[PDB]
Amino acid sequence: ANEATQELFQVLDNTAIILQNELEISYLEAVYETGENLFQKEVLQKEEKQLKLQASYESIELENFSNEEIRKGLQLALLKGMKHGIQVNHQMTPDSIGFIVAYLLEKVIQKKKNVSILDPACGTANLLTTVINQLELKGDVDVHASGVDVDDLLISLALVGADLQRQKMTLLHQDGLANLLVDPVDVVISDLPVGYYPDDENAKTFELCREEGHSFAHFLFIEQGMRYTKPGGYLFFLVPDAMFGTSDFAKVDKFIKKNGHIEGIIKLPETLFKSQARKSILILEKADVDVKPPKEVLLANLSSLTDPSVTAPILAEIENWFK
Ligand SMILES: C[S@@+](CC[C@H](N)C(=O)[O-])C[C@H]1O[C@@H](n2cnc3c(N)ncnc32)[C@H](O)[C@@H]1O
Ligand SMILES: [Cl-]
Repeated sequence: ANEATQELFQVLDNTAIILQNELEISYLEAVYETGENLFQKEVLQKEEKQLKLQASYESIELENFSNEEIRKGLQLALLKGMKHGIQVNHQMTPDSIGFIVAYLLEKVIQKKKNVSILDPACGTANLLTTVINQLELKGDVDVHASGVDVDDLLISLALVGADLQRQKMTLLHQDGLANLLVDPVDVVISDLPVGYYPDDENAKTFELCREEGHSFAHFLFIEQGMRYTKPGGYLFFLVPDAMFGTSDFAKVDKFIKKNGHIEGIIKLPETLFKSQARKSILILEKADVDVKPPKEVLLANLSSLTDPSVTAPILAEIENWFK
């Protein structure tokens, strides 16, 4: 599409701008509200224009749009809704990055016909649904995906996006660092929250707990993720590249080595971020009886997404890395 995704976004935008004004809610909260209307084929908040909304919703038939066209349409609305006032930790992962994650999963899953995935801090699930739609694109791989988020609005947006994209996935509204009723997955992916974890009692259940004060949410997510990965499975975390140079990272490094290994660290282009400090993709493998670390960790500086002088030698290496 784009043709189709713009059509959908125009319906979402116009109707959310109405609901934003009538209900006096944020554009982002209006995107959720308009999306349930569209999905369920009702104007859900009638006792609170109604003709105008209905006409806009009936102007499209969603069955005629692909999952990716529906996702890309929501992505435009989410992006609009997160332009100001949203903290970095609540920012959705754009597919400029998600496609890169989907590509990397493609290398590790190889000729598996079933892949299970967990994002334990999933937000809007844009990353997760970008990954799902890419892997299933060929018609051979069945993805079984689970996402967890603690936030009401973001998990609601994950849930309606799943509904609108016609996904069969599991989305949990809870603390992703508490116990998860999720079976161990082939792959963990997450764009990690960075800062303090406020639940100091739950933190105690983790080896990466800090003795004094709040623990780091970003460290505990690495440990939780490894906890819910199958032996020999992989983990892909988006993290600030500055994490690696802190003295505290030595502790996470030591932890990882007791449980697996680092496969690679791929720095992402600056222009993918607002002015967000530059993130990197941390690639981990969980230990097993027939898994060894690479001879050398892949360290790649993907300073451009578009210039092949930069991308070609990096992608050529990644093409063979996991074989
Ligand atoms: C950068 S956002 C993730 C963006 C997401 N990948 C997307 O596509 O929309 C990080 C997420 O971590 C979540 N989070 C923070 N603490 C959490 C916790 N204890 N359990 C589950 N989610 C948590 C936030 O609500 C936030 O959505
Ligand atoms: Cl479909």
